[PDB]
Amino acid sequence: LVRPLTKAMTVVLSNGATLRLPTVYARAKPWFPVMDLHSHNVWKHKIKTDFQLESEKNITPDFSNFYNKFGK
Amino acid sequence: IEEYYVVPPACPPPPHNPKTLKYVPKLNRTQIIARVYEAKTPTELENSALGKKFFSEFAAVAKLVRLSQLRRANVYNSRDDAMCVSIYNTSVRVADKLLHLSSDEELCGLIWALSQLPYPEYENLVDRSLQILLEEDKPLKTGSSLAVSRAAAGLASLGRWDASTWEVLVPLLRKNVQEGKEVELSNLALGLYDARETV
Amino acid sequence: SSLHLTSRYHHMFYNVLYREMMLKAPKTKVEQGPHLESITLTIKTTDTRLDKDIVDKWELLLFSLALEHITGEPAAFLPPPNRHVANKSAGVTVTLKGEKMFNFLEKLVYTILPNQTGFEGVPQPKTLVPGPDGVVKRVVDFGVTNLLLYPDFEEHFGVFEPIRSMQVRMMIRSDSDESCNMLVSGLLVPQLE
Amino acid sequence: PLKPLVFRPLKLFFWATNRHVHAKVVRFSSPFNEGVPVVDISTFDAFNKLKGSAPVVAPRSLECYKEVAKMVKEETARQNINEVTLHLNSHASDRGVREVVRELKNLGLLVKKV
RNA sequence: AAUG
RNA sequence: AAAUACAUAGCUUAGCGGCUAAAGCACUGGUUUCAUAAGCCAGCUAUCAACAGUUCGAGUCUGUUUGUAUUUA
RNA sequence: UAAUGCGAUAAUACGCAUGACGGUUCAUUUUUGCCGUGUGUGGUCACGGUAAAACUUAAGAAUCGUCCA
RNA sequence: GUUUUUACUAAUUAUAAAAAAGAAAAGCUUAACUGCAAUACAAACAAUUAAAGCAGGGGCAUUGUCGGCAAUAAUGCAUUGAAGAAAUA
Ligand SMILES: [Mg+2]
Ligand SMILES: [Mg+2]
Ligand SMILES: [Mg+2]
Ligand SMILES: [Mg+2]
Repeated sequence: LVRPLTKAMTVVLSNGATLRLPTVYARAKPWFPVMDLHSHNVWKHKIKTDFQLESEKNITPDFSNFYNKFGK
Repeated sequence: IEEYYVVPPACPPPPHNPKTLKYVPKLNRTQIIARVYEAKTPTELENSALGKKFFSEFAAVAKLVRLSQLRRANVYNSRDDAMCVSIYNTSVRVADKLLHLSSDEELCGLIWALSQLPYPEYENLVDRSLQILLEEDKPLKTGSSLAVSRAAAGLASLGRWDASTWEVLVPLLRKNVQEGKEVELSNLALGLYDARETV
Repeated sequence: SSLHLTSRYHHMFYNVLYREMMLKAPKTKVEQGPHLESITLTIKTTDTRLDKDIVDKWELLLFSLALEHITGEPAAFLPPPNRHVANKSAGVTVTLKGEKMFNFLEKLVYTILPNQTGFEGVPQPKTLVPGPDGVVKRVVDFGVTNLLLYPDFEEHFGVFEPIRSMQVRMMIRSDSDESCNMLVSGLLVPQLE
Repeated sequence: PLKPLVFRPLKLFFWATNRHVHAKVVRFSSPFNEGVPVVDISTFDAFNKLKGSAPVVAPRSLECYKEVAKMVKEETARQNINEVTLHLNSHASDRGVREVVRELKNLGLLVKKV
């Protein structure tokens, strides 16, 4: 029936930015998540420039990736 | 066990189906202004221009100007006083949002109307109007002496007594008196300013 | 006072995001726009190690405690399935609104969801039956299968070991499903489509 | 289980709106004739009074609710009214109304529900 | 410990 | 048309409110035998005439539609 | 009943704002049918009722939509 | 039985009861009393039904309500027998 006290903790992102987030306990050392929004591939904007569009349109086949293991 | 719902599709009116067979003529800005001024009671003034299409910046100024004339010329009961309060509160708020679209004459009338009305002044309506007209070029190019006379009288009543603005108005007011245009307002403003200089 | 008493998302929604949605989707009235009403967190017996539809409340205390840590507000037992059964429940639940709702969403999106293996996007919204008030509401449902990603269950690892998964529902009020997606995108939650 | 109606000469009525709370005291001679209002005090009057001296936030505030009760007490005392019966309705359960009623009882006016 |  | 009982794996036969199940034959696989029977070991049949109700929950309790006896006209 | 009403932080200081068009929900008893009682060779009879059931044209009110012809 | 609170307004064999009312939740309680009762509903009679009010001792409120249960069914004369108490002889 009694809510717990909420404290603040510092979380460091992959880009070096810091955020204060609620936490039941107190941690002196900043917490480093393994993956964040910026590092994860799903959270990526789909706005592309003309240069990127031109690169996608003009592509030539390259099979070197498959034949590398035989050469080595 | 949880049912789901399908929103019925919207009903777009078919084309070439008149909305009404009655005769409702189109109204321009000039006609709306004439309608607003030709009002005799607060109720008629309130209903003279309603809706976002007609209740524009020019309509809000006209309502305040006409309200001042009716307040001075007539005595009202409780119900009419409530109507007057509603008119003032709505008109000022509209002006505070479309002020940048007002013309020189509308701003001059707005200052005069606000000075006469006894209700509390809105946030900074007078100051904002002064800032737009502070370029000193609009008053000089104000062909209609009515706008200049209203502005001069309004500031005198409000007791602004701006040194720069008044210095410009003095020669204009004297010229208007010589030309016999807006003598009553020009004389009133000059007399008030002269009294301030004496005091 | 060295305490977390503000809300970052609350400021973002009203002072940043709201105007952008208005420009994208003009509406006659100001209040006519996407709004997030509440978020409900539920833990049922099927999401726990216990294998039984109906269990005693003393066996669900641990899960109720877990929700309190995650949300910061006490949770409540689900109502009994019938009057005959009184001392047995079927799960725990908690509902949040306002600043507490926004804080939970921020932490979930920024830290927990990106570290979940099989996440691509939240499902599409579902429209519910209008209530007596006649308001149409859409619900977006998804689940979190790894509750041991929060940094709060590390103080007593043995105590919180049985915590496995949780379900989340969000209620949105908007004029159309497209508006719901626009709000979800503004909240930085990818949608699976 | 509705109770029978009981006629009373003096009754207290409340009208709670979006913006204000109104209190009236009405005297009756019979149920078939209109009453005569002897007191008519609303938070609108209290707001105009206090605002001049002590700033208040809005008419629907604790300061105005106590002020309305005080003004009602004075009018009843001047007219030699010490006991009234409260008319119960939906508006009677409003928080603003309940605060006014509590203040009246402490001031000395005897308010009866039945 | 019935039968082929 | 009245009146008293009963519809349970492939067949006899437990059960008549706490989950939807007991026992014997039959059937399947193995063992014994030169081979077949008997004897031994392990398995299998969502195991409950049909429909509508009561109840937290009915093969189990209440009605209807079918089939079978028994007594009466 | 503008000291009104409604609101998506819903609290009320702030937001919409009393007109105008459109769509919905609510007078010669509108006058015909029908029903009831009385009387009756089963209707060339009398009176009343329908705020119990079918049936007309309005005018207004309450929401709702709307840059407004 | 009675007080307080409110994101509630159901159910019965059957039923358009009920918003200053109910249901649920929280607290205290035994009026599911002693001795009487104007006036009416109904009714062959017997019995059956509703009830203002007066005195005593109480419960919850703080001057209102309580003589069992939303209402409409859950019953049996006299005789004989038995128990508690009191008055005679
Ligand atoms: Mg043989
Ligand atoms: Mg009798
Ligand atoms: Mg008493
Ligand atoms: Mg009683």
